[PDB]
Amino acid sequence: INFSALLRGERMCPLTREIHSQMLIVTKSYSLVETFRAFPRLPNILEIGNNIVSDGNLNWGRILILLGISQLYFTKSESESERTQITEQLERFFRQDAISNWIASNGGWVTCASL
Amino acid sequence: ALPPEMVVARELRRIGDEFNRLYC
Repeated sequence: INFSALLRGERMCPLTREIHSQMLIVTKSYSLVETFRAFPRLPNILEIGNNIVSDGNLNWGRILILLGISQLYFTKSESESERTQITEQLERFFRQDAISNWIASNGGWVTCASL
Repeated sequence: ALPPEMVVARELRRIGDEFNRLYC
């Protein structure tokens, strides 16, 4: 996935476009919006991702929710540096072997998109 | 006091699992 394409909704391939469509739905979650509104200062997305899996579990609902909060911060971002930081931290989270190996073993991004 | 990343993550795990159960 090109996370810059995803968060900008720009020059998306079909898979990224479908994940983008799912993201959008997710960004309407009341609990997600409330969580976002409670922390307007942009946090470290890589750390958030690693904290989510700190119980030893991962699933596609968690992944979609992490992308969703990332999109919310990206939409409200106040500088290009903030957008670069979001994109790079998402890229770094999903490029960790522990996460990339889970995705590859659980249907790949195509399985996320086929939901 | 607590890192925001820890507070946010706790909530997102809970929401993510509920989304996983209902829709995934």
